[PDB]
Amino acid sequence: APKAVLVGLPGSGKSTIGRRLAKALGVGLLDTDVAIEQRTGRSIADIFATDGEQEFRRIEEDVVRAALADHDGVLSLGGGAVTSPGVRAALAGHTVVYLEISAAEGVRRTGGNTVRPLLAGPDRAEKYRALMAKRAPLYRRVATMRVDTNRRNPGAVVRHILSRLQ
Ligand SMILES: Nc1ncnc2c1ncn2[C@@H]1O[C@H](COP(=O)(O)OP(=O)(O)O)[C@@H](O)[C@H]1O
Ligand SMILES: O=C(O)C1=C[C@@H](O)[C@@H](O)[C@H](O)C1
Ligand SMILES: [Cl-]
Ligand SMILES: [Cl-]
Ligand SMILES: [Cl-]
Ligand SMILES: [Cl-]
Repeated sequence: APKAVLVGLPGSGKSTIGRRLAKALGVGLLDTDVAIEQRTGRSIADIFATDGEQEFRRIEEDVVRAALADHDGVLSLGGGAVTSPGVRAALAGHTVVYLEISAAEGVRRTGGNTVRPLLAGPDRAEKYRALMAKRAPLYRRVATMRVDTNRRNPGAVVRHILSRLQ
């Protein structure tokens, strides 16, 4: 089982906190977005473009179940993995860290970024708020620990998690 599984919205810091947390614990980071691109040979945007979200979600659930069984380090899930009921069921029993972020800050963290299909293009603040309203209940449901990241720098987030683990 991973030492920690990180969930939350795009820009909440999964990739960032995951890397820093894994370094701290001296384990590997498995980022499921990365794992998907290495598996398929394709970019996430290109899977979404040609195959669509539903196919991305099926591939993502396969990857996630396997990593939950086989990975003993830190595991960072894609931001929308919790929208899959099978991912949510696979997460039961696991140490799941919900990185919380306000929409205003989340928007600003993701602002330069053009590699997220569900956020790209215009009207980003609206789209982000809509994602947060849909998913917040789902993150809260799978989480065993919640960490507010709005006013915390990444090293402080890591230390907060470290102190609450194990
Ligand atoms: N606690 C934080 N304080 C400041 N910036 C952060 C924090 N967490 C993440 N970031 C920044 O936000 C951006 C998105 O982080 P990322 O780790 O890729 O989020 P996710 O994987 O949840 O999409 C990155 O530039 C990262 O440096
Ligand atoms: O919010 C989402 O559904 C996504 C977030 C990213 O982590 C990637 O998994 C992908 O762009 C989908
Ligand atoms: Cl399984
Ligand atoms: Cl590991
Ligand atoms: Cl299950
Ligand atoms: Cl984007």
